[PDB]
Amino acid sequence: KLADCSSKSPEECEIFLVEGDSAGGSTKSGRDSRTQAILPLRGKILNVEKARLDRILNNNEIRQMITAFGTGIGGDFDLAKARYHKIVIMTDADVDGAHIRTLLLTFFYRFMRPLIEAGYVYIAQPPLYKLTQGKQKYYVYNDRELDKLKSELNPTPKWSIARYKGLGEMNADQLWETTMNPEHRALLQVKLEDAIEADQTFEMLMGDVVENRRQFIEDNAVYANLDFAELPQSRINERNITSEMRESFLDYAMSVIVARALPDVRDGLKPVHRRILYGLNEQGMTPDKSYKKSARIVGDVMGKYHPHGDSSIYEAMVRMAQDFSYRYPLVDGQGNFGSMDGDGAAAMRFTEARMTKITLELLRDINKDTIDFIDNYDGNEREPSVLPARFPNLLANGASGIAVGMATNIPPHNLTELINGVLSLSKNPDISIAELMEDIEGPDFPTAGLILGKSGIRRAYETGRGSIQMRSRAVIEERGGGRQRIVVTEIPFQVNKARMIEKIAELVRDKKIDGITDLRDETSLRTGVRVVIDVRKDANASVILNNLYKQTPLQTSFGVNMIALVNGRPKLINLKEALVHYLEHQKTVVRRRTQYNLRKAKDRAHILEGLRIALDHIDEIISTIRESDTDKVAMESLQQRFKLSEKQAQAILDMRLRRLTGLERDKIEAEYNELLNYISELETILADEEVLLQLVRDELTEIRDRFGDDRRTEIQLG
Amino acid sequence: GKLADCSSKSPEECEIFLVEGDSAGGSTKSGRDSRTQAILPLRGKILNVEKARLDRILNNNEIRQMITAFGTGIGGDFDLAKARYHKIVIMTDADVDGAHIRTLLLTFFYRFMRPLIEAGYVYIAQPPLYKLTQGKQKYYVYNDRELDKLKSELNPTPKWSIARYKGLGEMNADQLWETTMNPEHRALLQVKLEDAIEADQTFEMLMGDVVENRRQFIEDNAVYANLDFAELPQSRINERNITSEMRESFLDYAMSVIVARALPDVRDGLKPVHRRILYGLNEQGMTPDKSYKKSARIVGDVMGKYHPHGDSSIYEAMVRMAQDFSYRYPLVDGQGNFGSMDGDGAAAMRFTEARMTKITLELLRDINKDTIDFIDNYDGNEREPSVLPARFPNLLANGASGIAVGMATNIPPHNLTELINGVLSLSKNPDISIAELMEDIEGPDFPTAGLILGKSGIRRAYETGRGSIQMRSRAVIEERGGGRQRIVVTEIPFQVNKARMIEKIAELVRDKKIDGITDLRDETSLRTGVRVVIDVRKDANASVILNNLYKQTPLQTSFGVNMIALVNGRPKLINLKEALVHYLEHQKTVVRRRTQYNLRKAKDRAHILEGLRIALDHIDEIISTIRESDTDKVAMESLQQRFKLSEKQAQAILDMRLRRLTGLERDKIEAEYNELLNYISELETILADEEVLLQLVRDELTEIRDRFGDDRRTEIQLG
DNA sequence: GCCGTAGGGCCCTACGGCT
DNA sequence: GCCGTAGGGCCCTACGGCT
Ligand SMILES: COc1ccc2ncc(C#N)c(CCN3CCC(NCc4cc5c(cn4)OCS5)CC3)c2c1
Repeated sequence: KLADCSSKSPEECEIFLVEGDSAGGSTKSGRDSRTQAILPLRGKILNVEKARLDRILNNNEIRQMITAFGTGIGGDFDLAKARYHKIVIMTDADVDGAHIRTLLLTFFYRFMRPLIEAGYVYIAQPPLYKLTQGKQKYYVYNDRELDKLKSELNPTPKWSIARYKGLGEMNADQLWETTMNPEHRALLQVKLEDAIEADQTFEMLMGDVVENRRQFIEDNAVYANLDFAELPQSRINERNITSEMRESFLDYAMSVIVARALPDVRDGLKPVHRRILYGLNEQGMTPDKSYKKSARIVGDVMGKYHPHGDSSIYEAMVRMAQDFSYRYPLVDGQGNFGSMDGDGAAAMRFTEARMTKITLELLRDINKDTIDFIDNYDGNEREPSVLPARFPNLLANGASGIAVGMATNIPPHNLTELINGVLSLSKNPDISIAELMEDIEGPDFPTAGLILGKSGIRRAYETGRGSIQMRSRAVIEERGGGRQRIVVTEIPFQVNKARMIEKIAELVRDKKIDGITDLRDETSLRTGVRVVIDVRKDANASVILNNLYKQTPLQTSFGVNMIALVNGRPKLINLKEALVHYLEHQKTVVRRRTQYNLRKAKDRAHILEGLRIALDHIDEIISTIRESDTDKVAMESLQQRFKLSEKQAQAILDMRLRRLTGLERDKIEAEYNELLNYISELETILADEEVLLQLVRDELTEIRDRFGDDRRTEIQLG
Repeated sequence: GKLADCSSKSPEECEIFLVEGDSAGGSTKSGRDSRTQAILPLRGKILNVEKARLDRILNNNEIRQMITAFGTGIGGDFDLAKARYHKIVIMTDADVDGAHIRTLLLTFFYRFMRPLIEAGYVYIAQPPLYKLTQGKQKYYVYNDRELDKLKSELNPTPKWSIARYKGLGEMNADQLWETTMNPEHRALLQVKLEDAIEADQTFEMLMGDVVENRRQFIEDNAVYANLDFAELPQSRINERNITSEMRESFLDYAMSVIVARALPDVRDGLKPVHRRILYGLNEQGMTPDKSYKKSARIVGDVMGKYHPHGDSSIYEAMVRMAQDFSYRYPLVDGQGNFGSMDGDGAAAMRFTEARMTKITLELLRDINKDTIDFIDNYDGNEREPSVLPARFPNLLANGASGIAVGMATNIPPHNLTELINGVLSLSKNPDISIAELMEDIEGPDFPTAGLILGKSGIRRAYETGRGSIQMRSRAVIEERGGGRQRIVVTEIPFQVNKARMIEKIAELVRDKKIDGITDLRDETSLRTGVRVVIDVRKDANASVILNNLYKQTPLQTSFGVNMIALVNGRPKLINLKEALVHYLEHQKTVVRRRTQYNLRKAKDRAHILEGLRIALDHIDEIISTIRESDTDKVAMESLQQRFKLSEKQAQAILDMRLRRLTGLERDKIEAEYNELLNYISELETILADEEVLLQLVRDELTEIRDRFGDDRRTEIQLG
């Protein structure tokens, strides 16, 4: 797969390790054929710190680098017989590019150690944006720097900001004239200072020990601050190996945390999800209108909101639509959206999809100045930092995904429960954990099934950590003539039916369990979930069954770990703080959704007041306009001689003729007097903290009766 | 393996489906009665076992797979008692490629599996390809023809809710178990065999290697209209002659391939895929002034609206259109790694962005003033265009090079100032001859430039539609000292892999089948043009080796012309003159109806302003007349009876804003009122005189020749 | 191992006309 | 065994908490 140059002189010869063949495209085009070589890798590479001796060598890419440098490794190294005297590390400039760097560097160190020291290893720096302002072009290398500048350029003659998710996305000359041309390039030399301090740093971030890694996050983080970026960064183009690993790994881990794996506490959506649901609402794809194809929403959410490859956007939009994964689906689906047998939905190309009615409630009131918008990834479009979520989607559905130094897992809850539960907290602020558990009995799943005890549920709700045991629903039925058989008709959340059956059949071939004649899956669309275990003559099933809960996954544990995002930060929280934050949302939403309904009833009546005057001094107005000539001077004639403002003169001249009927004069005073009542219901909702929190209560009772459904998981007490 | 079997292991009750791929082979696992119904996904088209050498099929992956699941053996060792299903259902997606797939399956079945068909084992399920809905009524339908019939057989006062079904993935497992797999409702067809020699006659004919025989076939059972062609009675039994399934399925497919996939219309020189991309670029305001948009965004847009087939071919075609070494005049704009001469494709949709070239606007010029014809799309939710206003001879400009069924096209790109000069010559003299046109149109003009040998090949091409041209890489010979020399290649023959080309060269040298050479270096780079180097062994002869290479490699390669296109709906082989007249004809009409449109809307705007003239001059009496009108219906039937104003007049009067009762805005009217009565004039003239119009068309093709007119690249060595 | 967002990229196959 | 539209699809990797 390697692409080499013409030369065979190690001194001047070099090599750019790139992400892929896609990015390594622009690379082979803008290079100098005589002296620069390219090596296409594949995505993230094996973090050699964690994996073993035999498996580190069987890695195909690690061998293509070994061969290419032609040195061997460990103690059979030989820096004498090296093909290139410059190993450049050119990874895409976005965050994931840096996590690559760190792996490559990791590898370089533990095997090709003497190479970093002799200064042969290097780091390339390709841009990640290109702001334009006339003849002015700027090159910013990460989201943080773009914040700064996007606010330093007072002038504002309009910008056209680019952005370069890959290397494949640059013209093959932008990538010579910013990254490869040995007369402009800011190539950074990898130098080794303090070998004892490297070995701690590697162990910290590439080492198995998860804790020290997390510590290291809360130690070095920086959340909402623009005051960062400071400063000098010495005008020399070398970099300390530690000074960089330390940085680039964190620039990564922070990103994976604030906007990737974990949910906001209000809406409860990781960013990919929140974007999809918005991108649906935008393009109009609502529940009343036809299904729209899936590569039309996935290609449209990519190019408008969310800069990452499809097999992430789609496989995510999918779950949101499944009834076995989302307790309350947010996406209605047409097509093969996959099964509980581990098989996955049919490709983007086939399936169609829209909103569910319940996802309109997340977006209710979103265009009405409630939540805040941040510019998308390229300054062309306007997107949401969070949605008005008029239900606690965080709990209601609950998410779970792996980050760095921390992971999360939150079970889904019944909504009538969650709402009866929040209504009680707005009544009583001082509420106790145990009291809330009268309304909110605990996890309600999609899959149904059973939970064995509040001993592990109570633990979770109180702290945020607790093991919950899950047992499937199973009947011991008989079929006459002497024999019994088992029937499972509900299963544990997140369990591969067909993978389980295998681990059951496995223990039978291997005689690790006795009394089973045959195994069978009889599940099908009309008989719901149904797995049948044929059991031997009489030998008591109750013991094999109570053996099946033990050995296999007919019984497993939800390891809870409630870690959401509160005010931009990864805070581990409990049942109560989840509701206090989510209700603070509703309180704030419904608040601004009144300051908005207010300033509009205000200017509309500001309008109407000029409308009523032009009616009863009518023929005075007409000969006032007709005498006038231009539109610049027709504003003047009515602002002076009738005492009317500007937004009251324009909306008078802009008015049509059909309004001059004798019926609309008496329809205005009655629409105007529908306003003075409507404004009276606003100003005494702002000066009254209580009538508004009352109103929130009113809307959420509505949300509960319209959508709120029955329990699925039965809790077996004791 | 790869096979999801069923519970019961008793053949005579157990059936296995064969679906196209895992995607729709899971809309099935989720529909099935896992007790008796077994699924085996394939993986798209499986090989055509007639066009195949025996030892190959015994090494194909999805054939060894079916043999196992049946469990019967093949040919001479085929045993029928050993079968594990007594119903092998062919169940492939509803579309036209599931048609093709179906013929390749039966063809295999018939070749080695004959005994299996012959005892009523092989069946054929019928999955819907549509689902129109008029309130209560849910009708299904299984091809595009059957749908046109039904869209003219309904009193459309319900308004349709048509839904398509690209595959089985697009189907919820219930509405597929129902319609297609339920022993209660389902309508499987049993595969019977009649005259064995009349079967064997359709297999070596349809799925054979006799290209002529198969085209003839097409030309005979054609149908293109198709008006309202035959029905009845489809014998109310669920049987089906094999020798008939080959004929309609294969034909009904080669039909779709030919008229709407792999062959270019003549009026705009575009396959349907292309037309679809460029239209969709036009729909999103993705013109050359606004920014580049991510590839996924367009391709995902074009696919859900216009072209229901894979991204992989929508993209790769969108790429060919944007790269300067294939499209002589690129119609798309490249921002990214959009490939190289070396045979290396672009970067997945998520990387690259794009928009229209300026030249593409000419194609899509006037597409909105009613000039070309607007059809429905594949799901009847929206409008798409049948063909573009193509304001330049795109077919010949850029050409095309696609493979249909039974036939194949190949047209080379031409220089554009040549083409319009050639078209202008035709407009002045309907009878102008081939030779006379070849004084403007010297020959093919490539993006790789280079040379051609003679016109005796060019000339056969243009006068019939067939002919063979020879293509010469632009070589040159130079010295590097002292005494020794070397050969430099600045341009290469349109459409060869400059890397495999070099590779080939190297091969003849590593195995000693050509003498003279010593070193071979590729030295092309972005900044310094194309350039490939050969080192001469001193004293040896350079002209001899350069000639030797032309023969023994793709240094000298040949483009055989085959000018086949879609004329008036059908595959016609055409010459240079025909290609121009039809295109000119198109250009004549496109203009004629633009003019018509402008005029209708010029009179519609004129009757408006006319009632706005009774309105302003008579401004006063209307005040008194509206201040008395109460309702809205009474304020209309007033100014109709008192000022002879139509309904669109008393209307566009109640529609009026008071800000126009100002002083200067009584002249804005008359000033452009007269300008309009005079503008109406300019158009009726164009419409009444055939030549006045035709002259206008001339000056518009001229306008365009000066803007996008550019030098020739390919040179024409005389011989 | 396995979950869920994210990096990354390769093979079969049909079809016609040509060395 | 290649030109270009079309059918179809599977695999390596990181990251953290738990059997
Ligand atoms: C599917 O099974 C295999 C087997 C081997 C492979 N080897 C190399 C590669 C690659 N690259 C793929 C990728 C194939 N897939 C990757 C995902 C692509 N995604 C489709 C898609 C659709 C749209 C889109 C982007 N991608 O934007 C708007 S609509 C389709 C090709 C393979 C896939």
